This record gives sequence, structure tokens and C-alpha cells, in this order.
Amino acid sequence: PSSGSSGFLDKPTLLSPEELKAASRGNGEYAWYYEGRNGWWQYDERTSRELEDAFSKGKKNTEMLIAGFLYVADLENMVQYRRNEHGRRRKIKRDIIDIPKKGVSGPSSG
Repeated sequence: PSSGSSGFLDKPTLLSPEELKAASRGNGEYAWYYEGRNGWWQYDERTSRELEDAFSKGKKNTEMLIAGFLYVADLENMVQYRRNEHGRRRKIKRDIIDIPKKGVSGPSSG
């Protein structure tokens, strides 16, 4: 014989996406935003991890290499210009994001 219909999905509770955003806003995480068309655009995740690591570490200007693209981000002026193409450059701004980081804790040995 045969059988099958489709199945189900169902979903647990986690309160509204706003009730969380309340804290998740700042309690979430951060992200770097680079000037774009509309206004600013958020990086991938790693590319920023450097903008923060550098900035935090104390680095003023951090050089990044994108998909076959030598780029240089300067926190001093809060911008980013092409390694070779100094002309091509955009502004950058650190904004707060809501990433599920804190939630998924991951401590390490000291």
C-alpha cells in the first residue's frame, strides 16, 4: 500500500520579537556598517570581526583582503579605502546588532 500527506511544523514559544529586541538590542551584539547605495551596509561577520579586533586591540588602521581585493580600513577616520585604489573608499560606522551570541555562551579554559 501507500501513505503520506505532508507532515507538520509546529513551533515553540519565545515571546514576541519585540519583547526580546528590548534588551537583545544592546544585549545582542555589535556590527560594522560601510557606506553603500541606500546609506550603510552591514558586513558579513568576519570582515567586521577584524574592524573590532583591531579597533579594540588598539589598531588604528587595519588592512583587509576581500575576495581577491586588497582593501584597507582606517578606524582613525572611520573609513575604508582600496589598498591599491586609494581613491575608492567608503565610510564606516559601528552599529549595534542583535546576534544570538550571548545566548549561545561558549567559555574557555583560562
